[PDB]
Amino acid sequence: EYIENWNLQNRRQRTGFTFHKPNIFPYSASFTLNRSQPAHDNLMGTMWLNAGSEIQVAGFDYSCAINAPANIQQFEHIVPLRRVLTTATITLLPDAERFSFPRVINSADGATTWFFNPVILRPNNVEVEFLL
Amino acid sequence: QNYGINLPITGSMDTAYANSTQEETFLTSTLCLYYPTEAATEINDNSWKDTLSQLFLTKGWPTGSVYFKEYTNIASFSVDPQLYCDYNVVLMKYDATLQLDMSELADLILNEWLCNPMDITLYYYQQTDEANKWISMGSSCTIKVCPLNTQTLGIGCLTTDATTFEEVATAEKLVITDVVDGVNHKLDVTTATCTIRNCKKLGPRENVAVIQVGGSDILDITADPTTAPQTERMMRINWKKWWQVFYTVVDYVDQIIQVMSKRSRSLNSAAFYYRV
Amino acid sequence: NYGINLPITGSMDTAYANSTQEETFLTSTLCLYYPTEAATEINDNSWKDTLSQLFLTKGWPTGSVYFKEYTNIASFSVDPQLYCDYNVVLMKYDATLQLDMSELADLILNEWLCNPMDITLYYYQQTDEANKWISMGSSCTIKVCPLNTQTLGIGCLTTDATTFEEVATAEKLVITDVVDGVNHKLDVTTATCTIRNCKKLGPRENVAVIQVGGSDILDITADPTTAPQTERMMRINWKKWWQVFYTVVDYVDQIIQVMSKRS
Amino acid sequence: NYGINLPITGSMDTAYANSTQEETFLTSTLCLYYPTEAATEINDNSWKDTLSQLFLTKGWPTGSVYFKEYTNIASFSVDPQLYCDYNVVLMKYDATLQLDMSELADLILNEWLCNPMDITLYYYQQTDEANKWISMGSSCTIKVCPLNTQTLGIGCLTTDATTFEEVATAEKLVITDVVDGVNHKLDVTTATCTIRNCKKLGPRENVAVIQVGGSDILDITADPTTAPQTERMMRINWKKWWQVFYTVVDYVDQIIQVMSKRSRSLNSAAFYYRV
Amino acid sequence: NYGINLPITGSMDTAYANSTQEETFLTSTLCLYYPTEAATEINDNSWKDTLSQLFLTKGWPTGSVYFKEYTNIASFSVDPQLYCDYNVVLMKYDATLQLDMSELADLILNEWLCNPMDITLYYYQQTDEANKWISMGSSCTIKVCPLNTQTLGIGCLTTDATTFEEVATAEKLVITDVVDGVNHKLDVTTATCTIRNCKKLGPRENVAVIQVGGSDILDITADPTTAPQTERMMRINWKKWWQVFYTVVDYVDQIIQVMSKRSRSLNSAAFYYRV
Ligand SMILES: *[C@@]1(O)O[C@H](CO)[C@@H](O)[C@H](O)[C@H]1NC(C)=O
Ligand SMILES: CC(=O)N[C@@H]1[C@@H](O)[C@H](O)[C@@H](CO)O[C@H]1O
Ligand SMILES: CC(=O)N[C@@H]1[C@@H](O)[C@H](O)[C@@H](CO)O[C@H]1O
Ligand SMILES: CC(=O)N[C@@H]1[C@@H](O)[C@H](O)[C@@H](CO)O[C@H]1O
Ligand SMILES: [Ca+2]
Ligand SMILES: [Ca+2]
Ligand SMILES: [Ca+2]
Ligand SMILES: [Ca+2]
Ligand SMILES: [Ca+2]
Ligand SMILES: [Ca+2]
Ligand SMILES: [Ca+2]
Ligand SMILES: [Ca+2]
Repeated sequence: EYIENWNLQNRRQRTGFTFHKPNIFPYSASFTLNRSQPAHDNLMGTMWLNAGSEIQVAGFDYSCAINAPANIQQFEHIVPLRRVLTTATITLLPDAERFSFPRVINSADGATTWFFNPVILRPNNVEVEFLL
Repeated sequence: QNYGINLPITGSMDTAYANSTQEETFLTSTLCLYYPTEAATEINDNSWKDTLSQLFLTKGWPTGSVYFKEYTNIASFSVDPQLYCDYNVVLMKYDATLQLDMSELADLILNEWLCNPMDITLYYYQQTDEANKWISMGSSCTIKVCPLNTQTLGIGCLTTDATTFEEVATAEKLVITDVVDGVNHKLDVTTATCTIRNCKKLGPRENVAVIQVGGSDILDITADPTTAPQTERMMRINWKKWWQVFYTVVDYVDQIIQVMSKRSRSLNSAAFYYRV
Repeated sequence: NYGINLPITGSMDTAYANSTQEETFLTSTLCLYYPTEAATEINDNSWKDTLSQLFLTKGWPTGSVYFKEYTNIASFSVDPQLYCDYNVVLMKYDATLQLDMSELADLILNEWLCNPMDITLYYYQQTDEANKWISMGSSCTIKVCPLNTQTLGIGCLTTDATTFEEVATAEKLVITDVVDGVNHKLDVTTATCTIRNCKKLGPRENVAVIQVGGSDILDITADPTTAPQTERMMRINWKKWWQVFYTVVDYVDQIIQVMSKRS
Repeated sequence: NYGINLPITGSMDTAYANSTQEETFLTSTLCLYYPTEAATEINDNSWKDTLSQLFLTKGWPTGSVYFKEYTNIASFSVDPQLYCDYNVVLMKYDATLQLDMSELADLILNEWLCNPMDITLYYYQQTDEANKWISMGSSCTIKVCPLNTQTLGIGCLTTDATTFEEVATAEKLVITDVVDGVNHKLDVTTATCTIRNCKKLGPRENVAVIQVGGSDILDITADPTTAPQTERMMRINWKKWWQVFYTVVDYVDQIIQVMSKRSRSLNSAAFYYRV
Repeated sequence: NYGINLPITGSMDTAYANSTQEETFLTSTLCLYYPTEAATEINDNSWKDTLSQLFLTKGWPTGSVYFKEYTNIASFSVDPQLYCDYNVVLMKYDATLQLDMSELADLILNEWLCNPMDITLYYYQQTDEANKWISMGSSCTIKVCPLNTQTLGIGCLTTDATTFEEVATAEKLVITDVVDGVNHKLDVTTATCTIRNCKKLGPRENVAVIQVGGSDILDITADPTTAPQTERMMRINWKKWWQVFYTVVDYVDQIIQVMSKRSRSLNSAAFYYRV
């Protein structure tokens, strides 16, 4: 496989390598707070883990959309790749099992810590898009 | 540095913690202890403020950093409570008679109220949602509420006769009035000694705690019947001597300061979010 | 309905239905209860008129809100007949009636399957932990003696009614817990009382209790271990009774929310 | 906010709005101040009833416009209190109260951060141009004693109070400017006066000042090089007050384009405490 | 290997043992504590004989359950000595003895380790949060005089005893919290009192408290930010005291399910302050 793609690519013809669970995502584990205060008791934003070939994103809202318009809070998470993939087979499941238990998380600059005690609803109105 | 705008904050979940910084808070900030005026009567001293301030030096606070004030009772403290310094904690006795009035003071100082003036003579009044209350304080408040209809006629009241009005308060130093939300009302505040004020609550206050000295532990800080939470900064301790009450506060400064925080309004970053 | 047989599967990721709270208002009733002195301080004649105009703002129709009263906790508890769709009560806190407010809320908030008792002819034991004896009437004086295997009294005489061991003297409502397994001879005042053999089930969801006054005093269980506070054992503080009714009219969407229908 | 220290980036090709002015009128308040010598000439017990319907035809709803009243510039300077979201002030000019109009307009139109002063016990100084000693009360005479390096006095025996020199006399609002960097000693009559060590901030946004009659003469900046005329300083020539109140209600929108309601202070005070 | 602290490794697949709650009723003992006004209301002598038949139904033998009595909370708290395996004393609520009930449950529900004190020779200080000063006797009157780093009093003279601060007078049990880290001087009237310092190790497992009537007040932790309610705190409401006794005989499995054996009673705790 590798000596055939060595020769096709040396003449400028189209090549291709077939992978099983390719390491396309660099390791990243962080968060984003769209609403915060120094008490850290009314928050909103997303958390994610990108590692290997797996994305687990989870959005939270402490008020549970009590003052949102039509009681709906919108979330979004955009992951750019490094190389263009072709003909992928992707499994999508409606729960982030890693962001489901109570934990304490440091602040953005490492100053203080804040507490996150989740209960989990189902995701409403899911849309996954594949851009080029 | 971009005072008005809201901007999101990102940050990694793998970052080393900072130092302890509980010490440096004691070097800079202030502290106010409040007590009823009969506490100093049992103490029988004119140097016990000097005596306590020697004991706060052990826990890191400097000499001129801790301030002491007085009040007579919670009925006369509540005609004008204003909290000045950075951190403070108030001390109140338990009265079985003053059930609601302990809950009024713990409503007024533990939350944060955005307030607009009112004019009883000129307009007709209503409450918009669940966060709208009518806070009224003064020497002697007496409030009578005449609800109107969609044609501005009285419901149970005559809009000319003030006797057919409907009373919610009698000669109180402070009132927080909850009426039904969405109905125009007609009002009878005795404005010579009282001052009604259209208020609206934001998020609560972070720098004051309340120590309920003695009794049971009941305080309805909220407005509904269906819940009544007991937050972090309201607490209770038993008593026989007011010396032992004061020794417990001086010993456990580091826990009481930990339960409260700095007032988020007081910072620079709230410059157009209502407090520079 | 409810079914212990006949399993119901259902699924997930089905769409949430629309808010049916408004249709719940149009096809239901609501019945408030107040002690008699609450109507005394108000001293209006048409105060039932001026409240029904205010329930109409929140969506309740003009034929669904009913007002009933009682004298005190001692007189309401002779036979509480609660039969509206939704019910809430307003109990004024008395310090010495601390044991009677727990006995009423035990009777109101939970279901009870009851059975008669013949004091003259039979001997009665309690089988279950959830087996209790409820006696109502005008003046209940209950005297209990335990029993050995040989049908002989333990600390009493089965002939002499003076040597018995009483648990109640002249009370309108008594809930009696006795150790389980032992038979008993009873001696009650049957002329002004009616003791029965009731059995506890799950809670009643069409009733709710708003305590009006001092602190939480509610052990509606029988063991000393647990004393829970559920969704609808709530409490306020008062200075004027006319202010208390404004809070109930305003926050109907939270009081109706923590309770269910008869079905 | 927790995150002011980030940059914001916007394009120079985006689209405008539909002009959000009617949303400003419906969800805001307005408090116009006036001296008590208006209401004698006004001669009505329903002119608050009258004018509040004339604000309806501009877009303001009923329960939004409030009217409040003082008696002169002297008795308003004791405690200026701003209550609602918008505040326009009507004041009348004379020749004698010349400094006292610039004193009042400085405190109102600018934000201040005031600490208190224990003048009996300690010796105080001013650290740059931007702090002043703002004292207010019923009546207080202030006398100052500059000191040298060695705590000795210059031109003033530090024990005698009659050797001190005078800077105020029975004034309701005093803003003192002394030499920045010299330790002093004070003689405020503290029984009727509260002096405060206080620092200037950015200008207060929402409040506007309209003077009635007389020329445009106001010094807000402490230095004599600069005497600026900001966008919230106006003047109107008067003969009757009914022309004045009609002029304000007819040109509400020109005044709203200037004041910017984002700066409410949640309190009713005119300064900040040691916050 | 009596004093060595070796770890243990156990699996997560071991099958459970049998029920065991009917063997504990055979071997162990039980003690009841009631105020002496109980037997006044009972009007019986054979009620000790009566109830011992009722414990036999639930599984206890005839010689296991012991009955002890006291007069009031004040006189029981002079020296509470609790000897049997499982101890259950129910106290009566008093609105005025609110601190004295919670000082009793601080002793009983926890376990203290105590060192003696000599007031005449030495000056005392408390090292951390666990050090409290437990004094009990016929009449205890404790006076404190804090000292600086030079052995001089702060607000007190070390020669005059009237200037001393006062924390209690004429009680049967006093638990005293002072500022941790300051040398003090004491004035306990040790003719009828006996003070010794103690530090809290952990909870005393084999004893429960059943409050009889009244609201929920109890504060173990002499700490304002913490007032925990453990599982061995119970409250019931009373009208008669037969119904109290049928309740505790009925639910003996639930009283004993929430309290274990005393960890210091075992032969395991050999050199870890046994019993
Ligand atoms: C603190 O001294 O040390 C930390 C690492 O040991 C360091 O991150 C931080 O800068 C220091 N903070 C201060 C100023 O005390
Ligand atoms: C009033 C309301 O909430 N709107 C819903 C709407 O969302 C829904 O699509 C429609 C059909 O079910 O029924 C309406 O009642
Ligand atoms: C002149 C103008 O801008 N018109 C648009 C109007 O057509 C649009 O429907 C409205 C929606 O908010 O916004 C306005 O800005
Ligand atoms: C529950 C079970 O089957 N286990 C047995 C039990 O039946 C038996 O009574 C007991 C005697 O000690 O020994 C257990 O292992
Ligand atoms: Ca009426
Ligand atoms: Ca309301
Ligand atoms: Ca007997
Ligand atoms: Ca039973
Ligand atoms: Ca001179
Ligand atoms: Ca200067
Ligand atoms: Ca002294
Ligand atoms: Ca201590």
